[PDB]
Parts: sequence; structure tokens; C-alpha cells
Amino acid sequence: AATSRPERVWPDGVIPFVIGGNFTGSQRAVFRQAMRHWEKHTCVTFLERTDEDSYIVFTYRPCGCCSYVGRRGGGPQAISIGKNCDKFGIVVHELGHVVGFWHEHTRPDRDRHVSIVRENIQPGQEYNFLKMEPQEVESLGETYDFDSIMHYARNTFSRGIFLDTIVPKYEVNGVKPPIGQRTRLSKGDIAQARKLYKCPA
Ligand SMILES: [Zn+2]
Ligand SMILES: [Zn+2]
Repeated sequence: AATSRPERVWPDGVIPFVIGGNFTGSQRAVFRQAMRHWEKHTCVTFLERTDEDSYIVFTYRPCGCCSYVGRRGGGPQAISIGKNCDKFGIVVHELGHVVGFWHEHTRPDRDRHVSIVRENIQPGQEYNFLKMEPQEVESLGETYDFDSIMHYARNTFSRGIFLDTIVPKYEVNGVKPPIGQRTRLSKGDIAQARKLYKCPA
């Protein structure tokens, strides 16, 4: 679910940042580790902010969606971090939003790849399953990626732990594809981010 909107792509892949107050040294180190993870796999770079108008701010705040997707422009944009939601993989996911990715399940073509099990969605949480309009996403020729760091788990926003809200529609390399990993960028996330930022092949 890569943004189609050119203005949301950070110029030259450069993303200035500020780390806010109220974090421990270990939390701050995890933010830097997550930024380095994006840097080592793509041409995105993170720069300590000086006077740039647009930048990201790691902000002590309650956990919960949503980080702005791509570059907002005209000022800072916050990534909300708290005790519930500060691990490396969570931060890498939020930086996927900053880079310009919506949730994978919101791709306009998602219905070919996953079933959204409406019977199981927590009342009032249905909005989390809305597809992006087709004009808002351009997937750059990349296939739907079950392994994406941007993919929800099978029971995200479910009524029940064993009641799936998202079910992959087919197997990949002879297995039901697991969804919802928050350990590292997938091969597909990297390939697609490199296309989005026109990283030299
Ligand atoms: Zn997200
Ligand atoms: Zn993707």
C-alpha cells in the first residue's frame, strides 16, 4: 500500500527527526536501531533535525494509530510511542508509515489476497479495515506481501483471540502465509520501498 501521492515522498529520501523527551536511554537506542534498519536496506536516510520545516518527532504519547503516512509537510509529524508500543519492530512499522506505506491489507487489490471477516470485527473498529481508494495507492508492480511489516495479524481488532478478522485466500510456497510479523522489514517491503524512493537498481 505505497502512497501514489508524489508530495508524500520525502525529498531525496531524507527524513529529519527529533527524539522527544520522557524516553529512557534504551528506548532512544531502539529508535535509532529502527532508523538504521531502514537505512541499511533502502536509500532512505534519517538526519537529526536542525531547522527543516518538515520532520518526524518520536513523541511520548498513548499507543494507537495513526502516524501520518509519508511527508505531511508544513511542520512536524509525531510518531506516538509509549510503554505498550516501543519495541524495535513496532517502531520499524511506524517508520513504514512515515516512509509512505499504508497498511498492506488496505491495498485497493486486497480482496484478491485476503478475506476480511466482518463477523469478527470488534464493534466500532470496522474503519481499520477500509481499503484505500485506488487513486491513493500505486503498488509499483509489487505483489501483495503477507510478510510485510505493514500487515496486520490474523486477529487484529477481533471480538475473540481465536476469531480471525483477516484470512489469506491462498498458500505461498506450500504453506498458509503467516501474517503480522513485527521482527524486520520483509523482502517485499524493501523491494517496494526502493521503487518508491527510486533507489538505484
Ligand atoms: Zn500501522
Ligand atoms: Zn507492500
